[PDB]
Amino acid sequence: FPTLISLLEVIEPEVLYSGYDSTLPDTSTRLMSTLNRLGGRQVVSAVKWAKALPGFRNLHLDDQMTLLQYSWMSLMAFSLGWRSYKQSNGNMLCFAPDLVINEERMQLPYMYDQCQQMLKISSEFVRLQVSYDEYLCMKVLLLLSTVPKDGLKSQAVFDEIRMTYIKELGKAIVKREGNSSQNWQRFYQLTKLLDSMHEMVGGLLQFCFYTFVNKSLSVEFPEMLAEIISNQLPKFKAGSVKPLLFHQK
Amino acid sequence: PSLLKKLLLAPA
Ligand SMILES: CC1=N[C@]2(C(=O)CO)[C@@H](C[C@H]3[C@@H]4CCC5=CC(=O)C=C[C@]5(C)[C@H]4[C@@H](O)C[C@@]32C)O1
Repeated sequence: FPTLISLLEVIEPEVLYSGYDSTLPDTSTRLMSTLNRLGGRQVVSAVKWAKALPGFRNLHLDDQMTLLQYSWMSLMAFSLGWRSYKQSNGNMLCFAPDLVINEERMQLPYMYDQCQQMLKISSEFVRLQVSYDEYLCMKVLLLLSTVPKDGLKSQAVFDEIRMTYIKELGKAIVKREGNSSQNWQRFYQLTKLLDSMHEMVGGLLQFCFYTFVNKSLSVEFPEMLAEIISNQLPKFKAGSVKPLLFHQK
Repeated sequence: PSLLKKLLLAPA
């Protein structure tokens, strides 16, 4: 019988190439615009992933939109963290197979602090030695971990799917090779990591919001990403969104 | 009418 984890492995999108043009000198504006073009295409792939994620399309369409609009940066930063862990052990930001940013290439204006925060996310995978199946279950949980304070249109469906994936993360921990001796400690550590992602991504989001609204910086955004940010930004800045935390703050 | 809604509604 096929398992839900086996399905998460099969539906995970292939890694995209950027098409970065190395012939021009790096500038913060050009690099950020290139990263946003790659990000918009990664978000398209993440939407197709969510459509294929078992249970997700049973949500009301407005809730599917809300969850993707609220969680997109968490999903992208978590996956960047994973690729940087697998490909460089957290030493370089592995945005794409043709766009790998090492510590020297990140000393451009504005870039350094944001890039260090993205490396911090990847360092958590190193510290915890996260398995691929644990990563896949946690990534689903990030899609399901930011909601309106006023609730969702299909709340009972949402509560059921979120509980299903919480159980799946448990299964991924139990199926790591070793014994059951450390399974509660592991679940505690990975849910502490999930809770920490809200803060770790929050600064990335504030930076993205500033580069989006301040047109004088000349950072380009592709169309679907601009639409998503335009909807997400006012809700986040007004304090109308809440993270679903596993632990007391 | 948003691009995200069109993609969510489109056949896979
Ligand atoms: C230095 C920096 N540029 C950002 C901007 O605000 C530029 O306007 C912010 C966080 C970045 C995103 C981080 C997550 C990510 C992973 C990927 O592999 C592909 C692209 C994204 C989704 C990034 C890009 O859009 C660019 C950013 C929004 O920090």
